[PDB]
Amino acid sequence: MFTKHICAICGDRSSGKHYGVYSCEGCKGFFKRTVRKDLTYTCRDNKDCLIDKRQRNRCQYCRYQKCLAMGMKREAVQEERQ
Amino acid sequence: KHICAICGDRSSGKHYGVYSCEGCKGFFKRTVRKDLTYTCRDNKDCLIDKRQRNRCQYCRYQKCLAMGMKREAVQEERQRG
DNA sequence: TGAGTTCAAGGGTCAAT
DNA sequence: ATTGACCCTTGAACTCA
Ligand SMILES: [Cl-]
Ligand SMILES: [Cl-]
Ligand SMILES: [Cl-]
Ligand SMILES: [Cl-]
Ligand SMILES: [Mg+2]
Ligand SMILES: [Mg+2]
Ligand SMILES: [Mg+2]
Ligand SMILES: [Mg+2]
Ligand SMILES: [Mg+2]
Ligand SMILES: [Mg+2]
Ligand SMILES: [Mg+2]
Ligand SMILES: [Zn+2]
Ligand SMILES: [Zn+2]
Ligand SMILES: [Zn+2]
Ligand SMILES: [Zn+2]
Repeated sequence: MFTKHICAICGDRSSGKHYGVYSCEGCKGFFKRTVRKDLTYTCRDNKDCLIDKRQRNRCQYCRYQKCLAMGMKREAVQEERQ
Repeated sequence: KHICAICGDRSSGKHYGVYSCEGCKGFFKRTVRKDLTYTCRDNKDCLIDKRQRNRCQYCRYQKCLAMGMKREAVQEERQRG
């Protein structure tokens, strides 16, 4: 299940790739929501916040940049289903 | 549709492992986040119900713990907004 | 495997105190 | 300062091809 994979973004356990990157269900859901709602975030610190399991929700801006930096593809996010 | 296990007020679901109201939830969260220590004015046996719950923070906290609330379920503070 | 989904239980806000 | 009614986000667990 979540045996041989680690989230490239936050280090949490991973069941496989999502949007092109080995990632956890947290980072997958976060990236999907960000892309679908076309959200913009702001870092109130130095735009280099630590992204690990405990801290990944502290700064949405930095979490999102890391999703991109590790390879997440926005084009892989499909349209909501009606 | 439950009742808060701490003060007997009306519950909005489980919070930090226990059925509890928005009051007791926010109280526990704040206590844990700021790592506050309270002191009881009397015998550490203060009644904790809907109307008295704010009269002794020490006793309110000890009842939170005694009913099962988990410090570890309180997360790191998130950014302002 | 990797798209999709849901909603309980995390979060924050801010008028009232 | 703290409280709590009210609203927003997260992510474990599930379906579908
Ligand atoms: Cl990867
Ligand atoms: Cl005190
Ligand atoms: Cl008090
Ligand atoms: Cl959460
Ligand atoms: Mg996790
Ligand atoms: Mg996968
Ligand atoms: Mg996760
Ligand atoms: Mg990328
Ligand atoms: Mg909760
Ligand atoms: Mg409270
Ligand atoms: Mg949201
Ligand atoms: Zn992750
Ligand atoms: Zn940041
Ligand atoms: Zn309560
Ligand atoms: Zn007391």
